[PDB]
Amino acid sequence: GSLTEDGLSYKEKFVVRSYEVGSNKTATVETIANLLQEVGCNHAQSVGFSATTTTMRKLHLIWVTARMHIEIYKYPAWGDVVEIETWCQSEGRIGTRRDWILKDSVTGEVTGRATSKWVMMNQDTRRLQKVSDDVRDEYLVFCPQEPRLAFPEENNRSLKKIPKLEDPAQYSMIGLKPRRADLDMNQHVNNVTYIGWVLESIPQEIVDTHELQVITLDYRRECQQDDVVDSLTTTTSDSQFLHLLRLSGDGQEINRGTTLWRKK
Amino acid sequence: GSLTEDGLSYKEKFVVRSYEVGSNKTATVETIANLLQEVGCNHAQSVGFSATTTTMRKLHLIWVTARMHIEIYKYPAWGDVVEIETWCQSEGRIGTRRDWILKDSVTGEVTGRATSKWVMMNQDTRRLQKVSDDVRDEYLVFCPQEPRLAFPEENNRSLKKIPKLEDPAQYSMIGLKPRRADLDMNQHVNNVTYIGWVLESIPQEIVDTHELQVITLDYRRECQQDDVVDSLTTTTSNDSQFLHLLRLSGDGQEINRGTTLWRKK
Ligand SMILES: COc1ccccc1-c1nnc(N)o1
Ligand SMILES: COc1ccccc1-c1nnc(N)o1
Repeated sequence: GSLTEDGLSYKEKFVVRSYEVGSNKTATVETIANLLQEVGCNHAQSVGFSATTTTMRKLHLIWVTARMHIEIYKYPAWGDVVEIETWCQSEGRIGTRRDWILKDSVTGEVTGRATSKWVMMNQDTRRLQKVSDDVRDEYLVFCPQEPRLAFPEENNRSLKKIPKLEDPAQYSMIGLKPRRADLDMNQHVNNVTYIGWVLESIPQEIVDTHELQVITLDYRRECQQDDVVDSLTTTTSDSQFLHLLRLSGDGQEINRGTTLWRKK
Repeated sequence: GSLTEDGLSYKEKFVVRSYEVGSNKTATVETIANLLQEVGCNHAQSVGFSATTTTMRKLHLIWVTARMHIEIYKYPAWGDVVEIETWCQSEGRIGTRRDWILKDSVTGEVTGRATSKWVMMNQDTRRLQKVSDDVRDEYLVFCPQEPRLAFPEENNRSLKKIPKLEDPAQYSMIGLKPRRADLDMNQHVNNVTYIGWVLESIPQEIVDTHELQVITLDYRRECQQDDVVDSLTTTTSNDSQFLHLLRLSGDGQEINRGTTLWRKK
C-alpha cells in the first residue's frame, strides 16, 4: 500500500483468500469490512500515527465509530485483486469521517463504497465530546481541504435516521457471544463482529436468493467480552430489513441498523 | 505465491494485518491456521486442481482433516512478512499428509512448523475409506518421492495418542455456536473455528502470562451449522499442558479432542 501523490489519500491492493468467501465464492461483507479497517490502519501508520494524535494521548482521548455505511455493487471473487482507496475528513467539532472506494483492479471499475462517522471519547470515562481546536489543527494537514465524499448525493442512504425495532421481531438469533478471535489487539470486540451478529437474524432463504447491497449500522454501546447479545430483524419492505442488537438480559441497545438486498 | 523450482512444494508471503493480531500485537494461532489453509489451497490450484482428482470427483470422494499439529517458536508481529512453504506426501493407503514451514522473511529463520493428516471420505455417506491405487497414482506426480517431514524426530509430539478427557473438567466454555463467518465456501464449519473453540476454555490468566507453543487437534465428527458445542479443558502438568475435549451440548457426542503446551512469557 501507499499514500497517493498528494499525500491526502491511501491505496492498497488485496488478493481475496479462500477462507474469506461465502457460498457464492465471493467475499463476505465481513471480509470487505475487515479490509476497510486494514486500509484505514495502514493509512494512519503511513501519515505518522504510532489514529490518536499527541494532544489526544495527553488527554486520554480516542476515536470511536458511531456509524458505518457500506454499499457493494459487485463482491470480488476468490483470487481476485480488489484495490481500496481511503481518506479522512474533518466534520468541524462533531467528529471525523473516513471514506472508502473499492475497485476491481483489472477493470478499474468501482465495485463498492463506504463511509463512517467517528466521535471523540475519553477512553477511561467513556464520555463523548466535541473535537477541540488543538485536536483538529494537528490532523487537518492529513485531510483534503475541499470536500471529497464517497456518497455525494444530498439526502442519501448514509445519512438516514434509523428507527428502533419494536417487539415482537419477525426474526431473531439469541445468545450470541464473542470468542477471542472476535477481539482486537486492545481486547475490545472488533466493530466487524457486530455486522456479523446483525446478519445472523436474516433468514437463510434471503441469503440464498439475494445479494446484500447496502448496510447502515449505528454503534450505541459496546459488547463486553462477558456480555451476551440478541439479534432482532423485521422486514420493512428488493427486500429491506430493520435490525436491533441488544443485551440478552436487560435488553440494553448496543446497535441499530438497516439492510437492503437485491434478488440474484 | 509460486511453486518452487522442482514443482514439488509451494511458497507464499503474507503481511500480518491489524485485525489478525492479539493483545501482544502478534498473529493469533487462528490467523496462523487460516494462512496454512490459504497456502494449501494456493498450492492445489497451482498444480491443476479446482484438492479432488478426476477419479475422486467421479466417485464423490473428498479429503477431510483427521489431525492438525502446529508448533510456533515466534508469532509474527503486525506488519511483519511471514513466508510459508508447503508440500504434500502420500502415506500409502492410509491417506495423505500436508506439511508447512513458517519463516521470518527478513531473517530467514524458522519461526513455526505444522503437519496435518487427511483421510478419504465419501461426500454423501460420510464413510471413511482407504486410498485406492488409481487415486494414489493421480496425485503422486505432485509430491516428493523421498520423505520430507516438517517433524522428522523419532518420538515427536505430532504422532502422540490423545486420551479422552474424563468428567468433571477443570474448566469449561458452554453453548458455543458457529455464525456465517465461521463457515467455508461449501457451507461447512471451517476447521480453524474448532481451534478457537478449544482455546475458549483456557483461563484468561494463562493466555495473559503464557504463549501457546504446541497444539495437537484430532477431528472426529463435524459441527453442523445448527449444533451447539461445549469446550472442556483440564491441566495435565515452567510449562503448562492441558487436555481438551469439544462435544455436542446436548447428547455429549465427541467432535474433537486435543492437547496444548504453553510456555511462560
Ligand atoms: C479500543 O477501544 C476502546 C478503548 C478504551 C475504552 C473504550 C474503547 C471503546 N471502543 N468502542 C467504544 N465505545 O469504546
Ligand atoms: C467441505 O466438507 C464437506 C463437504 C461435504 C461433505 C462432508 C464434508 C466434510 N468436511 N469435514 C467433514 N468431516 O466432512
